[PDB]
Amino acid sequence: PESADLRALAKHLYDSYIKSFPLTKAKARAILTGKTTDKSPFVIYDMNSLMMGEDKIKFEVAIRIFQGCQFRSVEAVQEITEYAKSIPGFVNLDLNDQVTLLKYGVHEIIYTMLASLMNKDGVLISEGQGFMTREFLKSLRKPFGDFMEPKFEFAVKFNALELDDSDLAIFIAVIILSGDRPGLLNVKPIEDIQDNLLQALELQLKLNHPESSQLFAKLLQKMTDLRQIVTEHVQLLQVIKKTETDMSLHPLLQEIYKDL
Amino acid sequence: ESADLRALAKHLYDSYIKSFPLTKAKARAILTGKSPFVIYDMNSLMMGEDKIKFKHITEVAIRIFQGCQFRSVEAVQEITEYAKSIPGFVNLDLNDQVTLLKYGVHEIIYTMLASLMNKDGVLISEGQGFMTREFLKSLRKPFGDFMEPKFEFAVKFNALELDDSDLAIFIAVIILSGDRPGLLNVKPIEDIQDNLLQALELQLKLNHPESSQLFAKLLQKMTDLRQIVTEHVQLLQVIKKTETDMSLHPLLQEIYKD
Ligand SMILES: O=S(=O)(Nc1cc(Cl)c(Oc2cnc3ccccc3c2)c(Cl)c1)c1cc(F)c(Br)cc1F
Ligand SMILES: O=S(=O)(Nc1cc(Cl)c(Oc2cnc3ccccc3c2)c(Cl)c1)c1cc(F)c(Br)cc1F
Repeated sequence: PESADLRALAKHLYDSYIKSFPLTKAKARAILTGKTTDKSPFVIYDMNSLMMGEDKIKFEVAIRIFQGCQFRSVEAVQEITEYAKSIPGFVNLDLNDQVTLLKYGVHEIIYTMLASLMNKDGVLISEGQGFMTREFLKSLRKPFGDFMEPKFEFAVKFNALELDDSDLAIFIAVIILSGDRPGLLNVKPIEDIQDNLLQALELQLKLNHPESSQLFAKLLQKMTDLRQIVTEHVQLLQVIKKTETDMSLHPLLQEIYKDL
Repeated sequence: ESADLRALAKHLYDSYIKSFPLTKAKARAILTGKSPFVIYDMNSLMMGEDKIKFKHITEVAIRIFQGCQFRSVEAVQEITEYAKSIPGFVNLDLNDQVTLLKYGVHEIIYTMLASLMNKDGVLISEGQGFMTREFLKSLRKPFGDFMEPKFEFAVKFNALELDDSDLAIFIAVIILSGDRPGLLNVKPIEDIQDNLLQALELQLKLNHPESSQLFAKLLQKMTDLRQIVTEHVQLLQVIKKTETDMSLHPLLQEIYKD
């Protein structure tokens, strides 16, 4: 059928998702649901546990954390780029559009996938070896303590959809191939790819979550919260560049930030 | 067991046809008879960009190099899809799948590039273009040194007169190499390659029965490929002391491995 092609596209993206992202939601949930003994994380909830964490978990304060996010976000950009090239049709696009799709897509994907590593109490860090609590992060001096709470508020609502990795692989593919990004040269080929991806996502959610009514529509409506959080995130960054003139940002990230 | 070798051969040929747009058959038609814009000097290349719409347009030697980056990245995705059709490949360890492609795309890129080359140049852009061998080696160092070893290999490789049905199995043999570093389960890889080698052997005896030991000679070319690729990557390390734009887009840098 035409839907056999949609299933092959879904399988293809899931395969590439596993190869590109080392820490899946399936692994994050096994670590968080306290399943076992070999996978349990060390919990950073204050400065001493944080001090004992660097000893044990292997990776001022608040600025030590902030540059940790920078470095992991840079690694995430790398992983998202590799995944993007696997999306059929992406690498055949105008190279300026490729750059543009990655530039405006990376932050929406980072905090989509970060939700996989969060519960209401905190977030897994450092390949899941560590867990940082929501309270300790909200306790960081301003304005660093303002970074995390919106993500937690989004993650709780996003995670109630109970998507698995196979669902997420298509959803991230849809996000990358967004024809409404500023400065795109040929919007139509991008939209034709997203059309096929949206078709693939719809069949996937309906087959994977048959009792979940209108999950497709509810997933698409999550973009409002996604884009609101990116907007707040970049404003937070601008406050940092002014009060924190003695702290460098990463060039890959600064070029992504340009005109955000 | 001979029917399943031929079944395997036909399956790979069909998959190769679907995965790679410009086949050797059509490339050879364009290079002889039954027409490409030719790029022979600085002026013709500037005209060719206003002619053929290059999707990578954002020094001339660097602009050609960036074009090779763009097309190589496209070919990785074509080769990846072709690898998925090889019986047994997807059932392999996911990390081994990734390792085979990562260390194998370069050998395949220059195997298939031979299809688009003769002693005088190389087809580009689905055949809409053609870049002369003279112009490419006229490029300033070290960019003028990338392609000459490829032409030398290609003139020899093409003298074997392989067709797409031959090359389909040959490329499959290259992907399923058990000697790539970092593999975790070598047994089923070489198990599949030995099965592809039997199919390649029978294919060449049926399709070139007058070509004595063509099978052995094809295998000898695979070591010529290894040398091409080792020399190629060593040259693109020297590049990161020439094409080093201290003000380059990091996202472009992120895209351009492969
Ligand atoms: O929520 S953020 O908006 N972004 C965010 C980005 C990533 Cl990649 C991230 O993941 C990691 C992973 N490993 C880590 C290892 C060591 C230290 C921190 C890590 C963070 C997390 Cl937990 C948060 C945000 C939280 C803040 F606490 C600070 Br300070 C700034 C900051 F940007
Ligand atoms: O021979 S190479 O070793 N690699 C190589 C790789 C591919 Cl995919 C290739 O095919 C194309 C196809 N379309 C193109 C369109 C525009 C511009 C270049 C294209 C190259 C070719 Cl002609 C060469 C090599 C040749 C050099 F001229 C330069 Br500068 C560096 C370089 F790596």
